Amino acid sequence: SVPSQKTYQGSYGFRLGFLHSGTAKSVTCTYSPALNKMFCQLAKTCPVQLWVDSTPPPGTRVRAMAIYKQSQHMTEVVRRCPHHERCSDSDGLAPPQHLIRVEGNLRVEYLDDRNTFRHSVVVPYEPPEVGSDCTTIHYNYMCNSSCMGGMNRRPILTIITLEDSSGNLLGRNSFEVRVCACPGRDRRTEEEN
Amino acid sequence: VPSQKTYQGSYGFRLGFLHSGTAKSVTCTYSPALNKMFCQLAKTCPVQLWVDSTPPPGTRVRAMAIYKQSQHMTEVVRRCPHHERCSDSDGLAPPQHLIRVEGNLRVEYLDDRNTFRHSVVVPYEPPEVGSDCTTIHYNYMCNSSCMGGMNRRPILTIITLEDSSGNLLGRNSFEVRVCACPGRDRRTEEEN
Amino acid sequence: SVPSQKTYQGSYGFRLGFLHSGTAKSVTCTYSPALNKMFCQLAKTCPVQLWVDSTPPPGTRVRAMAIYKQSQHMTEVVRRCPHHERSDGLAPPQHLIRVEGNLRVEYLDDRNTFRHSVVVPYEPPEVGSDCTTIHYNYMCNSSCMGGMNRRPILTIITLEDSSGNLLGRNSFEVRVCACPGRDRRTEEEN
Amino acid sequence: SSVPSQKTYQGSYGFRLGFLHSGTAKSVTCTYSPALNKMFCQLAKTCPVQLWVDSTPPPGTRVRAMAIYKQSQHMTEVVRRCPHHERCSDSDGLAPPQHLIRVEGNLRVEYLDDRNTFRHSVVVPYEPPEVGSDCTTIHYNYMCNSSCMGGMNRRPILTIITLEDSSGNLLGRNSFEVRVCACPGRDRRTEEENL
Ligand SMILES: C#Cc1cccc(/N=C2/NC(=O)/C(=C/C(=O)O)S2)c1
Ligand SMILES: [Zn+2]
Ligand SMILES: [Zn+2]
Ligand SMILES: [Zn+2]
Ligand SMILES: [Zn+2]
Repeated sequence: SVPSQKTYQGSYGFRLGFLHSGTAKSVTCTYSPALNKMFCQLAKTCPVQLWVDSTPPPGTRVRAMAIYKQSQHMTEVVRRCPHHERCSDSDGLAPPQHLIRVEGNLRVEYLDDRNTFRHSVVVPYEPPEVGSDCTTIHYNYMCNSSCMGGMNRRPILTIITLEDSSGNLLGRNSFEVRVCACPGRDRRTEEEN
Repeated sequence: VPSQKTYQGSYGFRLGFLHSGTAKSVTCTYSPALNKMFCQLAKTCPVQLWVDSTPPPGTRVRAMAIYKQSQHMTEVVRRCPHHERCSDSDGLAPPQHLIRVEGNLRVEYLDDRNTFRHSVVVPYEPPEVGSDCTTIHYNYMCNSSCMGGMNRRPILTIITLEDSSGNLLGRNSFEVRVCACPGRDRRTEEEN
Repeated sequence: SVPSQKTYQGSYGFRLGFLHSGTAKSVTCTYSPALNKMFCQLAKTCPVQLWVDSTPPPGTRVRAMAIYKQSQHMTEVVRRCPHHERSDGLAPPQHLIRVEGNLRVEYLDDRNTFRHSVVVPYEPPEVGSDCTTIHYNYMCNSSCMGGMNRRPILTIITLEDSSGNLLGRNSFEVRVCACPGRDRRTEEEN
Repeated sequence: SSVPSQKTYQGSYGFRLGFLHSGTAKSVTCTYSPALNKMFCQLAKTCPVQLWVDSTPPPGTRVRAMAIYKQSQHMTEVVRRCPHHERCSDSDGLAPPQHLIRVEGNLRVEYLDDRNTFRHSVVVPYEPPEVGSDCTTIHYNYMCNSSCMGGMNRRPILTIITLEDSSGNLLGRNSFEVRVCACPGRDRRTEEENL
């Protein structure tokens, strides 16, 4: 029973935003609005903005989970390849198997689901900082889309769910992700289609 | 399904609403064209009671929500799990109840023993010196959009006037949308 | 305290136009350019034309509001008499000015001034036509005891953006009477 | 200074801008004054800008548009939409709501909030002229009026069109003044009668 990817703004008007970073040679993470697709480098900072019409209560949580986009691969759990799992890159909080990490958050929590065996990373919701109208989470993707014995060129979605302290669903959104050496070049190439 | 049929009855019982318009700042606004209240979560929703003649002593006013659509009508309207557990409690209303009355310490809440439907009842008070109607302040404690609650399904509120024994004196109804921007949503919905 | 009646064509060159109806016995509404005054019958169609040099943006709105013309009555809210206050399903019973034939009409009791107004979306002229026509109804006679009671009123037509920011304003005096043709002719002979 | 350069540069490919000879008739939604080097256009309406080159730039060449204030005392201020227009819904799903300059009819359009200057710009791939045609046309939309309180607020702006290679190296730059107004025909005629 593949986890739901259906968009749901729900009670708090929950949407995702991304920086308008462009496709310049130097860019480590870039979002294509035309493709609803993030292009990012391995282990590099991937800002995802949370936008709400109304402030969820304290103890609201934000979960990230990867699934395969293709229907024939969707029941397979998205995990790191053997090679990246054994690279000495653990930050002491993230399980070595987990594709998606959060950086800069000491309250981050990781789940190996007892029944689905799917991986996810959860942080407390904090309201926007002074200056901002959105909340930024810094994701790291710890395997390349190309990795043999991992994703192996199969496209993935990230599903961002907003939940209350009791685990009740408040909101859900999703975006395609490609983890690659040259996000700028790969975004430009994929858009020319 | 409880009756929604309009009935002015013996005392000429009608509902009135503030003529608030659709300015960005408006927290609650009524569309006469749609017979539909647009209001924000937990915010004051004035409903006016108009009578041609003063109902008898011990007259009561009940509010009850039903789903508007025929395929959802037998389902009891309640809060979503999330809002049921949230600290938005006045100490009087059951946590499950969508419709509260604010500013009335004589308010009474019912879980109907047989229908399991929720309702909130207040004593009828005649208009204040100067005024021609009685205002009740309703709060809707879930958004129309709430996942695992109304979940975008439209609802009606039914306002019934009853005597002290619970005999029907009068009934009216209006559609409700609980939303972030009532002004914008009323304007948008009227454009159709 | 009192809403502004100062004419303002503003950015879009906003002016009012009226049908050149004359003063024949049969006429239900007639405008005097010499007096800038509409003479109309109770509840009858009052065409008001909106003329613009440039098309205002989508979500532009048109508000109508009545005030008393005389300085000693200007702070009093214009409303219907008790009798007429006692059919259309949309307009509050107290409101003097209604719009007919528009399902998108919106009515306001101002929270702070207690002044009444009616607002419709601006629609551009049809291709070929030069103006937009709104059909107003006045729901009380100028003569009504316990209402306007023979006091003259102005209608103020404001053009506003979707946020309620003023784009344009015009005004015209209104007399609601049994015989607009006769009353216009009589008032002009002065 | 901080301010991005507005200096004209035809550079290696002989890069210059052209505009339609549209005139000042009542109906005209965008009109260019050669005497003033100034585009007069209506909000959200199609603004053709022609790219002329002496020699075809390589594939992966890009064309960026950016607005700056013309006056030296306002030049370090970022040109953006007013609060009012930023919140208006008419959005194409691609352009940030804050961006004054959009490109229409181009699904390969890319928008930049510069991480360090905070300046906005819109980029499209350079395509050579079609069989028959002698120049490349881009369709710009300006999403705020020159008059807008809490935006440009009657301050004149320049649009800077830069030609860059795939690596972001500058190939060419040109500029033109822009007025976004209700009546471009009338406003061009009025502004030209001054001299
Ligand atoms: C033609 C045209 C066009 C396109 C986009 C924006 C615009 N100005 C606007 N001004 C407003 O206040 C409205 C707000 C809203 O988008 O509803 S849109 C005009
Ligand atoms: Zn790997
Ligand atoms: Zn809820
Ligand atoms: Zn009257
Ligand atoms: Zn603006």
